[PDB]
Amino acid sequence: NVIPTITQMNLKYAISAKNRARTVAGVSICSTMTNRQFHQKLLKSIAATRGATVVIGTSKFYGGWHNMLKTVYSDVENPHLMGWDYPKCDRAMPNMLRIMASLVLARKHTTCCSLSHRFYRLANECAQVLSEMVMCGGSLYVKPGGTSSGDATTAYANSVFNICQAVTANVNALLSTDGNKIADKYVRNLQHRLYECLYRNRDVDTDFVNEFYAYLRKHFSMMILSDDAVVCFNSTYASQGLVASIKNFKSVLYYQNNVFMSEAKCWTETDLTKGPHEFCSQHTMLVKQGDDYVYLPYPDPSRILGAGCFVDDIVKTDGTLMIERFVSLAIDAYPLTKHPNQEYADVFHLYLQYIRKLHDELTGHMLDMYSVMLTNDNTSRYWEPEFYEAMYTPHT
Amino acid sequence: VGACVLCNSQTSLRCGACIRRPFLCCKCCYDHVISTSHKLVLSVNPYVCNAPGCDVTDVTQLYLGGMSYYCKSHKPPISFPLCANGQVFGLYKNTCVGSDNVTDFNAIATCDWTNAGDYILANTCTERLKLFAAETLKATEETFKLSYGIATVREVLSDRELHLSWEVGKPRPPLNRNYVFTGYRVTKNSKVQIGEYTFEKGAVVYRGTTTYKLNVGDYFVLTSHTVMPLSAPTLVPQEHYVRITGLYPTLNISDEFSSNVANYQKVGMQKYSTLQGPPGTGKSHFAIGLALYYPSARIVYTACSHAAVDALCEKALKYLPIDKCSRIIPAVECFDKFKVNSTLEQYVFCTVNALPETTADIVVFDEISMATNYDLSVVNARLRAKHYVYIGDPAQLPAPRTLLTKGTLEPEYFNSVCRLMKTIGPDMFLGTCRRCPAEIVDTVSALVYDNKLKAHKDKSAQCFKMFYKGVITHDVSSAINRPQIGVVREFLTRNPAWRKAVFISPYNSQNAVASKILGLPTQTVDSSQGSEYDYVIFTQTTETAHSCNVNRFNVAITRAKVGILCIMSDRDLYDKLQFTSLEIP
Amino acid sequence: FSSLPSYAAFATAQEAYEQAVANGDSEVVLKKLKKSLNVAKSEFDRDAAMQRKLEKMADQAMTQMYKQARSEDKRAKVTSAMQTMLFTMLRKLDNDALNNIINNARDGCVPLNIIPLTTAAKLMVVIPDYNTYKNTCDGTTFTYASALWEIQQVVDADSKIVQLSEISMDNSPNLAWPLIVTALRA
Amino acid sequence: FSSLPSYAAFATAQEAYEQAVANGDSEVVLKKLKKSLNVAKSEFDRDAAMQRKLEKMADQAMTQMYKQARSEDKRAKVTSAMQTMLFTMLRKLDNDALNNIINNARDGCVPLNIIPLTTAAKLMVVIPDYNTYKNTCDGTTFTYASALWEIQQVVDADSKIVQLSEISMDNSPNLAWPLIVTALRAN
RNA sequence: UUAAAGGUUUAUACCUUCCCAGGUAACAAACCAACCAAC
Ligand SMILES: [Zn+2]
Ligand SMILES: [Zn+2]
Ligand SMILES: [Zn+2]
Repeated sequence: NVIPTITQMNLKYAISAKNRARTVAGVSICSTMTNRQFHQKLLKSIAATRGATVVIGTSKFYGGWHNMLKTVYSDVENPHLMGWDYPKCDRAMPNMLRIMASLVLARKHTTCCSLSHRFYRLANECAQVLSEMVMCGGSLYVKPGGTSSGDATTAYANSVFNICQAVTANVNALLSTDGNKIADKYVRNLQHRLYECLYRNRDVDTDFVNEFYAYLRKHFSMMILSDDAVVCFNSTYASQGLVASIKNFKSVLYYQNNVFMSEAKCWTETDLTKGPHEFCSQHTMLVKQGDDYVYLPYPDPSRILGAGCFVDDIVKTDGTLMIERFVSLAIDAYPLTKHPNQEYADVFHLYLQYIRKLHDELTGHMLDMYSVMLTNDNTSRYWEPEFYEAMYTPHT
Repeated sequence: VGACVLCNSQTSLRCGACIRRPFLCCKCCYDHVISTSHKLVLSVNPYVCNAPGCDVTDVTQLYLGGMSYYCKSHKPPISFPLCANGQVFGLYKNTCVGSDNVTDFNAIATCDWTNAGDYILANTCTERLKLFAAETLKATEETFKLSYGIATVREVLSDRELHLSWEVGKPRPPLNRNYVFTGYRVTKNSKVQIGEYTFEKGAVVYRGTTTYKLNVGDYFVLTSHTVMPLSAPTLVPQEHYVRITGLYPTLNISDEFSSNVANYQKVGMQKYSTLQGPPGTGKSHFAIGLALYYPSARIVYTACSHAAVDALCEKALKYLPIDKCSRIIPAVECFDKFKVNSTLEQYVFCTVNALPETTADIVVFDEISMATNYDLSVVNARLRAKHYVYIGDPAQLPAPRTLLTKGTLEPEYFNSVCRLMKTIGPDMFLGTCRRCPAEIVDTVSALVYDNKLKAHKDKSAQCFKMFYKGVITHDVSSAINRPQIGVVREFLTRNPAWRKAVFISPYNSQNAVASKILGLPTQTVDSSQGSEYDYVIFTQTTETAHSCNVNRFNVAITRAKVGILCIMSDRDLYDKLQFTSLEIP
Repeated sequence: FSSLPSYAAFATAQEAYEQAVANGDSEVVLKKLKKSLNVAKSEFDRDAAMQRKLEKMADQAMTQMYKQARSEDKRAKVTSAMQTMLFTMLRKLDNDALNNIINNARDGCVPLNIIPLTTAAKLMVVIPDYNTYKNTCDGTTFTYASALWEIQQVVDADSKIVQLSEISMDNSPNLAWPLIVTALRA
Repeated sequence: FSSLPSYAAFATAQEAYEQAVANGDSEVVLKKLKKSLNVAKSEFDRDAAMQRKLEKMADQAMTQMYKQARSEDKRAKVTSAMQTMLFTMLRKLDNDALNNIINNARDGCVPLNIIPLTTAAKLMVVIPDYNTYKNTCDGTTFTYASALWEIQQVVDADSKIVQLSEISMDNSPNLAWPLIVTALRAN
């Protein structure tokens, strides 16, 4: 059966660098239950796998960032790094690609569900997370399409869509090359058979699918997380037009997403000893720790200082009531100590000194007035760098 | 978080069953729970067992564990009892002094306010305990007003006469002007006010402030209001100066105002001054006189009731600039000849419960005998002034105490100001009485005024007294003496000139019967204060303590300007009455 | 953990065992003085364990509660703390354009609408008396918000017009005093 | 743990122990005396450790079934709320202008989006500016959805009443301008 | 320096095993609550 539902439209209240009133979707409960009883088991495996292309569920602490970056560098010949971002992923994604993502997610029910069950589950999904009826300010409106951020499988569907766009860009880059000039016989035969498998075959050829997947994994290595991606690619093949460049991404976005992408969202890196320029809003820096060169992520210091200075509730304005609030910020801001720029490390040192001052202030309101002392000794480590240095050391 | 009522020590423990929830220090709270029936302890969270389905609310059975409070049955293994070692665990435990004796606080917080002893403890305890006693007495009165049933208009027999059906299972309040009701209009899902009303026996004769066309459905309840906490004392500390401080007397004064010039200077010699004014002495004449005597001083005139402050405005309008005067009215028809709600004006007129937060050169309290420690404390929290002038009279009536049933409240227990002037004497005194003839003045001077009250008029030879018990009949909440009324009727036939008199009695039912029999205007003694008439006829109607109140009787027979007739049932007051006696016809 | 009675018991046991060891008495007799000695720590290192846990329950119970006496008090006084902080920072800023209107508004002069930034729009100000009229307006000019505004209109509180030369000090009371003034940015 | 039977055995063994210890017979006699109490301290052990660990599980059972009862009452409350909400929102259905259009369907199925279009008896237009007001909601009566509607009430963003005479071109800048105009379907 | 081995229970001492109690430390798993970051 089909169960149409209503998803409310809530308005968020958070810190940001641009004045847009971001909104979120309060989806109903029936859809939540029935979508859980599918994708709980579908996605708990995705979130618990290490070393795959999709890096959802992998932490950056205890050497996770270094492992991810070394995995994405897995045997590329002339490596260059490239990154891009979709301008409006949620509000401009066509319905066909969302249906495709849902189908490849439901591909795992070959045993427990017959064809009718799969079709009706797909119909329920299309009815309540694709073209549902949204209640925005006490009135019901029809949703044209896109995706509803706030459902169970938003990030995983976004990852599927990202991989689909990347593969489409690679296919377009390969098929549009002259072909008479390709000097490698294997690549020319690959192009010939790719055309045959696209526009001359009605059935799937698993052998060539495996071959092309191996080719892409060898020459175009991806790291995907929702709508963010970092790719290491063979520079020579990209220059020759045998793998997808950035203009191939732009053309694909233009003709398959109704969106024109500019250079404000994409970047390239010719030296891979610096790591990605940006991934999940964290910059990567190659530091030395314990006779080894590792990659550490540091954030934009303005973000940390703004989080320190501006607060959501007024209770958070008083330091003594929220000290773990500053411990977490110091944990996030520790990697700034290694930056060549001095002020970046001054941020972390200032946070430590403020934590010490907050602890002393908390002790004073107590001893003086209601005579009691709670200094303890587990607090003394909160203003020493060892507690934070241990967070970026690979031993857990 | 607050301050311990007995120690001023910082504390967070509030006695849970104690109505005003006073802050009690750990030792004080421990004694208050161990010496009374108060067993609920309120802190930041209650010290109530947070186990599901438990009713344990006594702190002496509670143990702290993990991050919560449990009863012994539900407690975890590791804990220490919340009530141990002569103190209750809580905020500010180390900073705690305790009190040697907790008897007065326990007596006030446990009394039902039905005995004169409760009021004597309330007006003779410490200032902080005085404030707590005022708070709990007003709260108890407010809750007791809710104990009365709902009266709903069943039938409108005519105008000024109604038919009321009363709520079952609840008492009906006494039907007198001391019980002010309020109507409510039936709506779709709620109720809306239709004004304030008073009721009297007929059917029931109703007198509303605003006339209406009420029909079947309207109901009346005694309006209650939230009881606010107190911080300021009933009296600011006494200060005596060598010169007039913060004031500048005028160099030109009129002979209307010369008699009080010396008293106007004494007002400047002390922080606060207590003034006693006999009937017809010029209490309004004096208080408005302080305004012209100190023209540049900013003076706030305050009083408990709307009536007195308006009468001050009426006398102020006669002597003070209309542009510099203001009448503050909360969002009852009152004075409307001054600009309304102008706090920053030089001369501000307002009542106790509506005064704004401001400062002034002088603050004038009128009608202090009807004032309580609550009204004394509230205004001092609202007004900070260089000089303070209390005007009133112990020999006049107090504010009614509905809950009081046992004993009589002496004037020195009405409030703090009445206590001082009844013990240390009034700071000033006006010895001239201008309204009544000498015979009433001489009678009331000996009775209550230490023979200090002097008359301005001579003997009028129209002050007449008769000793007549009659027959006393009682209705639901009052008394009637028809033979006493019948004597007055016979007096009127033989003395037709006395039909311009005003009938006064301590009972509303007596007034209701006399109004239909005699036709004279009728006034209760409590409502007659502040008025005057040429002739009055007074019927005691009983020998009860209500009728024999030496403050009331002073108020009763002193509303006459020329002559008086007093039909007396009490022999004691009859002998004290220096009037010409008659034989019963 | 010193002020307990079974501390005195442990001290007696320790003294007895010290005597036994310093004397070298026997083999089973000192076992009796270590029989009733190592058990003395089984009713000491226990009863001094629950109580030592109880104390840290206390210091930190007294803590989850000062910070609620504090949290629930701090969100109940926002309206004055925010305002005082605002004016403290505004005074610390030390800008002439802000200070001019701060002083004008503290004594007499409040505008009736947002001060416009363009060189065209209208400004309406309330002048309560002549004293401020001296300080601010001089002839056909009006200095306010550190800018020059030419007057186009002045009307009294009774909505009647008034001219720009009558205004003086001999018609001191012959003018209603809450004058309102309209001006245009120069 | 005092009303347990083993307390009596422990007490009587200890009483005999102290009596004969004050008597002080001999080791050959006190051996049984100090072994009987040593096994009585072991009995009270067993049964006292077989009891105080069941008071925890009984308490846990009481709390658990307290919680389950609370849940079962909340379920009934929410059931009643949902059913009464359905029944009170059904009573606005206008069950005569909706039955006619339903009966004309070939199968009885009609799209949802045409139910309020042809049956609802109140229209609320939201207007961002005066120019859009001119082309859509001009005058006291207008037409929409192939029907004629007549204006009754107009409010601004602050939900305060606006008369139809105030909506001019020059007076427009003095209005909060998501104007909500509500009207009834006229016949 | 005092024939030999074997026999029994009891007392003592040691060692070993099991069981029952009391405390300390660790490890993990669950539950509950507050906080921070990312899309
Ligand atoms: Zn109490
Ligand atoms: Zn105390
Ligand atoms: Zn309990």
